[PDB]
Amino acid sequence: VIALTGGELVYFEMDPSGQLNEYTERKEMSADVVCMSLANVPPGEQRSRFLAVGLVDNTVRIISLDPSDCLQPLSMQALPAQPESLCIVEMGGFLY
Amino acid sequence: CFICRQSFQNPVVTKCRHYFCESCALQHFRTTP
Repeated sequence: VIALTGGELVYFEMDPSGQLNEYTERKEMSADVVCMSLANVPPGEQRSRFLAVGLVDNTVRIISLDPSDCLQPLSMQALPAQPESLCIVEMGGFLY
Repeated sequence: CFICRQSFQNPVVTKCRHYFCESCALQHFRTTP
């Protein structure tokens, strides 16, 4: 998932036997972006991740981009000033 | 709602049953965390 000036935008995936493609479903999100981050699971013949975006306003946002319920925000936020960074990780033997 | 006493403009929740309107509770967090 990459952005441009704007926001919630293009995925630009690939083909599992071939080359790249895209989704033309965009939200375009009045701008508000400082950071985005995600993480991917060791299984997954599907999308199989979660989106977290950080906004210029005092807000972050997590969006599940599974094809059912795509570009639809899932749960909300609170932060005091500005994030400038995000990360998703799993560390045990809950996605932190 | 019952902070702004409006209609339920995204009546959305916190940890502990507190359903507030969305941008109004964002402004509430701007008031007190």
